[PDB]
Amino acid sequence: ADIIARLREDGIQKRVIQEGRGELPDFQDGTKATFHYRTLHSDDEGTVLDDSRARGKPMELIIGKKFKLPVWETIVCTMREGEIAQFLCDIKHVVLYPLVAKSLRNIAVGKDPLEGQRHCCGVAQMREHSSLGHADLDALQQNPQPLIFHMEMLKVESPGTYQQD
Repeated sequence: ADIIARLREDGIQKRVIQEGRGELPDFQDGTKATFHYRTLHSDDEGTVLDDSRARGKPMELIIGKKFKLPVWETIVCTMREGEIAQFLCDIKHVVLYPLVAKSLRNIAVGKDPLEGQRHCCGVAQMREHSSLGHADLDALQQNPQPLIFHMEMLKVESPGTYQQD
């Protein structure tokens, strides 16, 4: 119906930079929204904690079925194929963002932890010790802050057309 009018009364406040192209799809339980993300601090420091379009490697959010963090889904429900929007969300919604950051990296290897314990998708020939224990997103665990999420929409598919190979 009107998604810009429900976001302003949700606690959050949205802003689009470039209005994209085409028709706005369903955004319901089982939609594959593929986009970039750049999380930086709003007015406490101005520091960038995470940056995906900086290297050119896009993320993937499942609407309300696989994915744990629901504020990424309410951010992208207003956004269409090719639309770019940057905006703050209140700490009541991004409280479990530093907990799901330890699974949108790790569980995203290939469906569940023990289920796909294997690099067979696109990770081959890299000798590096990773070692989990952040200070950029663990700054919220000592002092939680409402962050700027710069999302960049590229493609989004509905339950029926989307499939993994």
